Amino acid sequence: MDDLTAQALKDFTARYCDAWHEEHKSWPLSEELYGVPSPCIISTTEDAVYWQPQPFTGEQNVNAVERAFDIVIQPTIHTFYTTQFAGDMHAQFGDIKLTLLQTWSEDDFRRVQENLIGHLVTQKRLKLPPTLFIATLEEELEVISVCNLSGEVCKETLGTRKRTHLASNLAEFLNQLKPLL
Repeated sequence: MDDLTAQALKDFTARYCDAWHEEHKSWPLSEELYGVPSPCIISTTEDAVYWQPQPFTGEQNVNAVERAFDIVIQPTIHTFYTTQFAGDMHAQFGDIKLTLLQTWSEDDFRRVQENLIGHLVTQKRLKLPPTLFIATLEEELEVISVCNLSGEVCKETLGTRKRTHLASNLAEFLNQLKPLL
């Protein structure tokens, strides 16, 4: 019972927190998550919350997405969003700067799946290769996702057929990520 993908995520999360400790002598501090409840919240300032990863509670799968949409979602994506509760984390893959998305709480988990569903419906409408996003970029319509056909991590432009290979699988991608402060 060793999910190496969940472990790759925990390892990166651990490196992220270490970077925050080394550079700011603290846990991650997020102004963006201020106002949204979560088990991860340690303490709050006038406009931000300090947070730490926490155990994930609830069903550990995104079957709500498979229920709402005719699709068999890669196991690694089920794992990616249900391994822990955590805030978003900034990272770098090679020269690519990104924000790794996560599940903040049970309520946010419902939102996460709603967004994944809207996303798949859009791709079906345009007959585009189905993907499940895991990170955002600065380019407005550019995201990093797990290409559902093979499980590879790809960089895509929403609304287009364009995909570019980044990693063989989610675990590989996560093990290559460097924290970004």
